[PDB]
Amino acid sequence: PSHVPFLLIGGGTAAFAAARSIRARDPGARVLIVSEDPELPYMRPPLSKELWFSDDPNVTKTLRFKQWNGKERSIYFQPPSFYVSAQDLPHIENGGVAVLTGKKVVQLDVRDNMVKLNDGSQITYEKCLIATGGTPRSLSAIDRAGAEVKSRTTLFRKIGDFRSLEKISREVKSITIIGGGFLGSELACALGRKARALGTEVIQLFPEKGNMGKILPEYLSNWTMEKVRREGVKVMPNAIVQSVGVSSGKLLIKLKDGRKVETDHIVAAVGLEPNVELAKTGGLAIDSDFGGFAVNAELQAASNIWVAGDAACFYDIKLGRRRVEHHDHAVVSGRLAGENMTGAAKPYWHQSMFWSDLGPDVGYEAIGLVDSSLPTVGVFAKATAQDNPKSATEQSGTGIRSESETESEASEITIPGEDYGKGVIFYLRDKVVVGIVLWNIFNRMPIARKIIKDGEQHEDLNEVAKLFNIHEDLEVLFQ
Ligand SMILES: Cc1cc2nc3c(=O)[nH]c(=O)nc-3n(C[C@H](O)[C@H](O)[C@H](O)COP(=O)(O)OP(=O)(O)OC[C@H]3O[C@@H](n4cnc5c(N)ncnc54)[C@H](O)[C@@H]3O)c2cc1C
Repeated sequence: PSHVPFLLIGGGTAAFAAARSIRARDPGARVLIVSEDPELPYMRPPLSKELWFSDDPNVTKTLRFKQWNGKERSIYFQPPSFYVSAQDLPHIENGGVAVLTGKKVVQLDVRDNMVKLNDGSQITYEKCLIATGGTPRSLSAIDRAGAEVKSRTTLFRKIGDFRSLEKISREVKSITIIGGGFLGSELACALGRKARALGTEVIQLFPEKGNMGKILPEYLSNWTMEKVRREGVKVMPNAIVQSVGVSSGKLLIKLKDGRKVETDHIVAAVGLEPNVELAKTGGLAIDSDFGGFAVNAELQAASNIWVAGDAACFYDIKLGRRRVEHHDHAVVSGRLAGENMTGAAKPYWHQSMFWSDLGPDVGYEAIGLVDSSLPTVGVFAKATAQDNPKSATEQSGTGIRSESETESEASEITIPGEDYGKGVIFYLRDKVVVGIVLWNIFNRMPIARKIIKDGEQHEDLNEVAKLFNIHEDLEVLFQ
């Protein structure tokens, strides 16, 4: 196509949400998604979670996973039949959504409302969304290593990485994960379970004192490290990689403190950089504090260019300028971007949530500014039988926790197995709650949103914690 009315760059979560938002507000709209990957839009969270807890050899082909409750779901947002071909898109009655797979936008000419693809073709647009997501960080130690080291290092991001790494876990004796964050720890538990059944080894190493140690308070970071160790994973905290080489066919990791780790394959999960390469020819601002395209309240980066998802550095209604790596944010900001591309002129006021499941038994949710260097008030309780991701998925029918929590924010609230197993952690700044972590507490994110939006100087967080830990039959009106 040489001209399209709506052009979405990137075919991930934010792009799909915007495409559907445009079609709802502008029925008959013609929307083209350009996607460098071969697959139609799909969600990422199952790649590190339910797709590993199957023992079904066919999921690498069907990309249908069993949710924790046993209900199957496609990783794809919509089947192919939902889309029209790019060739038909200009002509077909009542418009549609087409995806040009296997094509990368390599240049964006803001001034001329035009993109250029890797195959040399050019497309002009009336409205454009940048939904390019991010690019995984590597380690300099792996960068300096040889081609073989790099060929045996997985930056875990996409379906292709699930497929290749799942095969490796069936075939090798030792896999090492570098990175202690949520994704690394999800993979550690996933691989850990596979290795326990096979008799093989999984190592996880990171520089913090314990898993998710930059986010969780020390008590709960250490508990998480022991949970991962009970899955059979050798967890090595306080580990700084100095070099990686090959010796006798195996990868040899040398840590700064002198320890060595011999392993067969490496998975690095040490974060990402927003993909801002299309800023290179001008017209688009970038953020240096956090990364990403700087956008205004309506998610605009230029007169007819919007940005959504991981690539956007947006103005958080509570926290100011920030970027997130949240499925929830990609969905909500993508939808809003699509609305503003059809003239809604609405600000992005959503408080994005995050969640991580380490398995059916352990999950976390996070909202706002969740930094372990802030003072935290943790209020903990014994877990009941329903305080785990599997029960939450059984109650709601989805494992996509932003869907079971919903995007909404509570408006009014009415109040009519050997130690701690859940709790709420309040992150304080200026005597105010600026972030919350929920540990095995589900269906209360709307309440966490309300507490953070109120921003009052709370005494008796002992009492507020009861809204998360204790009260069951709360009657709440959501918005
Ligand atoms: C393994 C994994 C597990 C996750 N688990 C969770 C979880 O449990 N909870 C949670 O809240 N979040 C989770 N996340 C984060 C969440 O998936 C992301 O926030 C979400 O994918 C962001 O969507 P996006 O559309 O902004 O970016 P993406 O979904 O990455 O989409 C970007 C797409 O655009 C393509 N692209 C980039 N540049 C170009 C270009 N120039 N031309 C064409 N195409 C281009 C990319 O190849 C990619 O397909 C997880 C992420 C990963 C990788």
